[PDB]
Amino acid sequence: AIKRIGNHITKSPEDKREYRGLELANGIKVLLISDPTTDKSSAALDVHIGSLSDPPNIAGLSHFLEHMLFLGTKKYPKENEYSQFLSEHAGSSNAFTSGEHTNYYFDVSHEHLEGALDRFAQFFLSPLFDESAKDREVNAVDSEHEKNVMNDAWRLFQLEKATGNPKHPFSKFGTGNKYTLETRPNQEGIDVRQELLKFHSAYYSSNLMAVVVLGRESLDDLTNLVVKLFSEVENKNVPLPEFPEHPFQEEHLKQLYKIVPIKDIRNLYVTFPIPDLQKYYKSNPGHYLGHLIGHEGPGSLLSELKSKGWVNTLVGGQKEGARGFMFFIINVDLTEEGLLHVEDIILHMFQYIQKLRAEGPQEWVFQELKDLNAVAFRFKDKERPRGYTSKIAGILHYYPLEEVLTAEYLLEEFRPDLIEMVLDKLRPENVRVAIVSKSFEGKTDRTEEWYGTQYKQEAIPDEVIKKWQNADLNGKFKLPTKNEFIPTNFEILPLEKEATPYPALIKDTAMSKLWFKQDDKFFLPKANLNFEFFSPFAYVDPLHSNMAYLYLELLKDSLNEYAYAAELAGLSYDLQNTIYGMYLSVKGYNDKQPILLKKIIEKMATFEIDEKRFEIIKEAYMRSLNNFRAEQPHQHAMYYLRLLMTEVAWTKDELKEALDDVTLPRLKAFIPQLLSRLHIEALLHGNITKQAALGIMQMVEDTLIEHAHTKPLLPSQLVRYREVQLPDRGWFVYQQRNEVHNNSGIEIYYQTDMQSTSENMFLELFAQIISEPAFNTLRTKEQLGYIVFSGPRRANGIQGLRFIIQSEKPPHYLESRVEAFLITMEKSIEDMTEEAFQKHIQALAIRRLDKPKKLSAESAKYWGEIISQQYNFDRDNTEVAYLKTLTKEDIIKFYKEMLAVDAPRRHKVSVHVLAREPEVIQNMTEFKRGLPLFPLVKPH
Amino acid sequence: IKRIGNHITKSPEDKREYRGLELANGIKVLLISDPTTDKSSAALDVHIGSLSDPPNIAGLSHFLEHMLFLGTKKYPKENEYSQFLSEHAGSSNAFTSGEHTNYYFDVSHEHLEGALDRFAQFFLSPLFDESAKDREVNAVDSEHEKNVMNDARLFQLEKATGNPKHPFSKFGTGNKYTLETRPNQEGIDVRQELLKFHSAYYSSNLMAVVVLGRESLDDLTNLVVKLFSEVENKNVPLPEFPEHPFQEEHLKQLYKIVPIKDIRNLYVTFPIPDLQKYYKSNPGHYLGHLIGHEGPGSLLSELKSKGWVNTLVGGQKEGARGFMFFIINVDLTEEGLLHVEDIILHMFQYIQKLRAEGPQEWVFQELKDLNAVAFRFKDKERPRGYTSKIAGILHYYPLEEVLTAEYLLEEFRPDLIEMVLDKLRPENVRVAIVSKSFEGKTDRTEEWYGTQYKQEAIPDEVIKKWQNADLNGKFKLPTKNEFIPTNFEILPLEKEATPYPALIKDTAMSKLWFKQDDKFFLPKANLNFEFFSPFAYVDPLHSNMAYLYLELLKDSLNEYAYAAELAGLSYDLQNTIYGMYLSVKGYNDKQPILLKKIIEKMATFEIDEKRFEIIKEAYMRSLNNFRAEQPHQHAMYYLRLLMTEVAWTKDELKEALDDVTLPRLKAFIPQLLSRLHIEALLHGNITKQAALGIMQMVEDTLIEHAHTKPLLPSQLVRYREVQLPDRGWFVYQQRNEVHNNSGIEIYYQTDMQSTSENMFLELFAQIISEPAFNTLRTKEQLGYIVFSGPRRANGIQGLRFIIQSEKPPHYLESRVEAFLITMEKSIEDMTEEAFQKHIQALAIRRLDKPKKLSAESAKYWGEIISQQYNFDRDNTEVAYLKTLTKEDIIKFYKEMLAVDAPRRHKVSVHVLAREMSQAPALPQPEVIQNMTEFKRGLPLFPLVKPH
Amino acid sequence: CSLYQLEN
Repeated sequence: AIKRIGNHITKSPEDKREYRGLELANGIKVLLISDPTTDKSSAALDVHIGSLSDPPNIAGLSHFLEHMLFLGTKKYPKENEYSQFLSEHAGSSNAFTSGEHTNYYFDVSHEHLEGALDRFAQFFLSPLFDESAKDREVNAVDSEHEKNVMNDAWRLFQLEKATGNPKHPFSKFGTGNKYTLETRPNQEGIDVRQELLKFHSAYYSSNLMAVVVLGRESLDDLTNLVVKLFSEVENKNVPLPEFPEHPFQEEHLKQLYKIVPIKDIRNLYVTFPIPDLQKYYKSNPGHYLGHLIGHEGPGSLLSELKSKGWVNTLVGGQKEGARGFMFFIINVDLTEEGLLHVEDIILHMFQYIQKLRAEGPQEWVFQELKDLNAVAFRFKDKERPRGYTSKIAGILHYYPLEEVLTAEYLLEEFRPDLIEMVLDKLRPENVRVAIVSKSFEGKTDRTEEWYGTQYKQEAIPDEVIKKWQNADLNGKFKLPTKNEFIPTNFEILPLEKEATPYPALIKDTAMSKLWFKQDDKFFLPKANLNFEFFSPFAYVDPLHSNMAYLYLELLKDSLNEYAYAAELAGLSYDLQNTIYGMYLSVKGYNDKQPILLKKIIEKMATFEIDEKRFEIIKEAYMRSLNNFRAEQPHQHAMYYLRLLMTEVAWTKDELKEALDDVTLPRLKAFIPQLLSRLHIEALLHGNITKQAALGIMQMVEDTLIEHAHTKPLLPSQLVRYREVQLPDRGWFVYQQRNEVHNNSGIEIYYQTDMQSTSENMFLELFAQIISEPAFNTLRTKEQLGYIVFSGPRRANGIQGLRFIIQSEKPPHYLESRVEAFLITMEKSIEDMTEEAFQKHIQALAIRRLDKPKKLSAESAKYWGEIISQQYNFDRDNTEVAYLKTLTKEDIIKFYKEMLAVDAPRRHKVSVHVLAREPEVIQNMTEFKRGLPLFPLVKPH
Repeated sequence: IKRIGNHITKSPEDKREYRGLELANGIKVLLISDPTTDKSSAALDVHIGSLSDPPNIAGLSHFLEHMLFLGTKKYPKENEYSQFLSEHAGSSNAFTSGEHTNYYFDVSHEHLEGALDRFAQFFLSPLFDESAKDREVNAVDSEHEKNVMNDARLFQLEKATGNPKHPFSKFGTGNKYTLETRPNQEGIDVRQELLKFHSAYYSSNLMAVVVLGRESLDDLTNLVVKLFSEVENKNVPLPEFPEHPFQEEHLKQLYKIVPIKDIRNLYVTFPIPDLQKYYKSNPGHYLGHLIGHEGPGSLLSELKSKGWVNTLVGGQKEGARGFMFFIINVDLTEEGLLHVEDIILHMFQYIQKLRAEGPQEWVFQELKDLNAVAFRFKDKERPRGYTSKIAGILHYYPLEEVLTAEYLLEEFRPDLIEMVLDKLRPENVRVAIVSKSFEGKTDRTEEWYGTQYKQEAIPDEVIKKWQNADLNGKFKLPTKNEFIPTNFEILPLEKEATPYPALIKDTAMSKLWFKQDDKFFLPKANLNFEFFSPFAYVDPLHSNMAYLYLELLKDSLNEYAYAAELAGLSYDLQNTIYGMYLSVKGYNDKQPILLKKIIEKMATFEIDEKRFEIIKEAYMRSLNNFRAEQPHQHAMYYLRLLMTEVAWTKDELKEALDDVTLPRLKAFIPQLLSRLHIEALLHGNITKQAALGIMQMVEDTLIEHAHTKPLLPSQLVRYREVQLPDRGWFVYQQRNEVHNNSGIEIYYQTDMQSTSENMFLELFAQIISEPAFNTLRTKEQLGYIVFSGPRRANGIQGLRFIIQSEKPPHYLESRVEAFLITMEKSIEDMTEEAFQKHIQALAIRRLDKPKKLSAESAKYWGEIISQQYNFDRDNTEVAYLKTLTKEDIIKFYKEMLAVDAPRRHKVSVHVLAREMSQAPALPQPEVIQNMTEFKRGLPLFPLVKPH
Repeated sequence: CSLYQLEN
């Protein structure tokens, strides 16, 4: 029914997207987005029913339903017809499942709203639930549970849900395995379909829908476009499922747990159950406590925990759960010595809370956080079209139509009584402790039911409790000093005579190279800066690479205490490494980036080492290295492929062996050797000037020469690694046996050619014509696995075609069925009409062409082109202009020459990963021994 | 048939039976038999030098040997000597001394008659012509024209400032001006002068002959008595002159010479009377052993310790028959040129300290024992070069000691020691200073070569400072030698023995290749090493500290090991691209001591700061004077830089010497010797357990002192070679700064190392070996430097052309292409028998056993450092070579080397000068204006898989 | 030392 209620919505004036809120007479919250400048339109629907409303006998039903709701409407009973309609018009759908939400969303090429909405609305009218959907999505759910076996997040989450009250619906199982889906029901004879129609009819249709449409038509077109296709939803008046009591009811408080992880990690988990403050959004005391606890600055809690060498990092704050209850968590990392002094750590945490109980509440902190979130609300960015609607429809349930945009970005009043109440909730009577650690072997008997981790009740004795409460005093802990990092200048600078739309080379020397682009389109008070420091000594030996890693790691560990207050002000950065050199990014407001970047350069020039920090980081990276035995075998396959198809490649085994050699005098010798002689390269993009861009780059290289006597490189030693040439005929393979995961990955690589302008579009168009039907036949029809991917590969200036599949199969069987899919696509080309071809090539066209949505997005694409030394800044338009002058015959010729089984140019090579239970490639060095090397693509 | 020897002195290690004789015309003839030889040879020595030229026309003897190779009357063909000698795996060559002229060749298995009669007509009757005299003086002009910038100018400046009425002050080469331009300026004929010169001097008794025959010592004596009997004695007495050219007006004088390359040297010249008559006591070798001797407390080591002198060679320098020199030649440091009077003061300090004690019996006994042991185990000789040597000293000695020259000594008479030791007095000195610091100070200049110098005759201040009061410094006589050998036992052949070196140790630190010597049975065994390090050639700075460290190790170890190099244990330690290098050879007894001391001096190595600061400058002035060097040598270096994965220029390394300091170098040796890998062969007379003991002591010493770890097998890598496009014409020119000639090297690249494709390029490079020399140099007269053959770097083989000339280089590249076309036209016309003759010449040239032990150790090691490990590639390759057709070579030619070829790879380097018969159409060249960019857009070849 | 045909 057509009922409408809305008015003006407060939007920060930077935004130009026109909005409208209303509510349909069948109880549906509706927001309307009209932006006639968006390339791709989108829509999203949120159902406020989660896996908390599951039947008590069958677990994870709503996950399997949101899988089953995809296929089949009465208007379009064909299988892939939605997926094919989004493969034609560039669309992509994806929904999730949570404790209280299921949230469908999708996008579309330009205008296909009527069409996709006709394939999206009647999910709610008529679901089909046929033989094949059922029997295929149960394997898709089982593979989703199979990849979340070793995923520790889900595992610790289930152990937190299940070790409370075993009757409370918080202790229910969200996803559902193959046993609950098709093993227990068919042996008890219960019809799944009829229970699914019960669940769908009673729960979905009732209320609480959150339709929203990112459209580009008008304020009315999309209006009577969505009101037409949402009247078949009929109210049922299902009450809102809420929980009036916490899961932990004094039975499970003051308790410890000892958790055995797969990965060698050690963590400490403090939990406080707290009542609902979601209604108290005016002051938001939970984020105020998260601000004052999790600050990392002078005299901070983590500062002393670092000074005692127990704790790497921490996080705390409000963790909302169900509608009724909420949690308040503090999650801290452990070092080796930290595991010994757990109670000491917790005593210091209590000391800190008591320091907050001593000096009481604060007012100027609330004004400072209010002004900082006020500034962060003023300047935002245009969110990408898909997922913006899902985000606004997810929070549409909890807020009035005026608060749906001023979501958390505004604070009305100050509530010191609430801060006292939640301070009264943070006491040691209330604490719940859990500890994760590998050293808990043979000691934890009580096993979790679904995943299979092991734990212990092991109540904390009373002497440890009583020592916490009455003995409370203060040491070196003090409240945070004013950051003085708040931005004060927001002026926009007008574009000068240099009116280029692409970054121009404003400075070239033998020392540096500087590219520059003022912001035309976004007009924001922001700037982004990217820096590469090239030097030969980075990737020479496994030992030098370890030394560079540890160098940047301890540099970050040094700078974090200074940097965190500026990062809270809206200026983020990252230091990481390359195989070639060092990578520096500075993004944020333009007001203080020169002072931050200045001290970063002055800091990493003149650099010192602390002893126990170096030991902790060393042990930590040795652990991070030998962890890599325990990850997903598709990543193992991609890792061995990126080993074989580059020039030089150091394995993680060599990196594990070389780490022992690193010491302190040796690293302190390595640092000035690296920094002695190097090359710079920089992208400057934002609201800036040319003269100030020159001055910042000058400042940087002048500080580098002033400190460590930086000298430029010779222009013959700037060498980039090449790629091996596969033989014209012959397929290569070898094997690697995984230890942990009982899954076999496989990646099936095909070398075409260097990137010429023709070969990019040959490969992109053939990749897209095999993209959606590979998803159709392999995962859907053949039910190989869940991680099945196909498409291009962009590396070392060489094109490629790949098939990444992880499943539990014999790998050669899977290779054989990939070749069967290639034959299927070869004949599926020639039976293609003109219409499929033309809609498909238009899909490719609109897929590639799109304007940016943030300076970081466009800056990331320009940097991604400058790091490859290609520089073709407008390749999009030229390559697209070439792209429409292609014929079906041209694609067939390309397939026969390089991808056909009988091909005079088939350059194919795969990597097999086995589970714990052509020619071979014995030594990778011998394989690379007799293979030629490709040239490097010439700049512009 | 005048005189026959019964048996003469030969070393008991040899097996070659000998015979000496003398002919009817008074020719000294020596006969050598060898049952197991493979290349026979002969030689001749007319006792006429370039010191018998007429005064008007200069350099007739050299022009005469240079004109004699072309043309006789019994063979009117221009090249029949050279053509027949090159059809049979031979090569001919000749030169003129100041006193005599050597003519010598070598030839194949049994072709003695067909090449000896060609070498005989040489003197029986020669015929010249207009053509040859017209196009030969251009090659003699190139001969002088390569030496107008050659600092070896100092020789003629020693010849010049003497007695200008003396026959010693004569010019040997001719520069197209004294040879051609002066005699037709005044109408003097040349051919009559040549026939008068030859018929007066050369045809007489004077020449002596030797022939290295296979058959017998009676099969060939009646052969050489009927074959050189025509040359008739003209009764010419030997030219000699008792008057030494240095008259007292030009004694006690100190010149100042300006060089072209930046060097600093000090020559101290003494005249002495003739001591060639005393070849039994040899006083000059005694004083050479006692003056020019490095080691503890000797003349060199003190001047080292005061920072004045790098090195100094003493000894006695020969001259003409009547007179003889005595030289102490020194090089100088930066501040060595300030203290020259103090240097020569120390030289007379050491002279008088050796005059206070005079003769020594035990030094003579030591030297005589050392020469007797060095004579008794004389290694095998190559039959070409050897007969020229033993024909070159045959004029002086009787028949019994023809061989035992400067090896055996009969008596120690101290009276001649005192005679030669009195003639060394500072009234007999002639100092000569070479320095580039004399740019504006020289008055006089040379006409012949064009060098500038002075006359600073030394006033008597410094004479009566030299001989006034000479007690001693801290000098002493050298002590007892401990590296003299005593164990001369040939270890018995092992029951398990291999014809080719076998891998015996294979660890992640080292590997070995071992063979007990089976053929030679000499108590001496060479051994060599190849250490690898990825930090040795990373950047110019790390490629530059390596030479400085390595050099200072050799500097600080010469003081120790000069007695080993004097006793018969020689080492060599230099750097390479990949890592450093070591090779220790000599007698079998004292290898361990020496190698051990080299290792413990290598790892536990300190730096003397002033020595480092001297060697740094002595290398900085050795990099930047590469610009004063040949144009065509620049061209070969330029090709290597553009044809390798990575290489650094000579302008980079001299730029990165402005950063090397003492602490930087001092921390570099623990970085280089931290992780490394060893590869080695051991060869000669050693057991297998002692081989494993040698590598055990080596890697255990590096373990103990350097904390050496093994390298990962993925960072044992080599460099690759750039792949030229299927159709290519690459070229880039550079300009030689100081030489007035131009030069060029052009490169035709075929392919990788195969066993069926090396015989294509080798046979095509043997089919053009003689024609390329004849057309380019003998006929078109394109210069003196003509070479064309296979070039093999990084495995990938290519055929190249090296030629440097006065002409502009693109003229040369066009006439090379014309030679290619004319060559294939001559290939398609040739008959079967000549093609099988070329195949047999290559099957004899390549299937040839090595005589010396180092000549097969350099056959094994040179392929073990290339990672192919194919030891039997001398048999199977030539067993494939026998089955080839003319059509197969034409196939090789068409798609690879031709101008219309589809698979054609060609890159060119032009080095041009200071101020710069139907050639085919040539594709427009692509210019390389940047070396790094050219290498980037091109692929790299795969490496050769081992055998 | 005046050789003919040079060397190498």
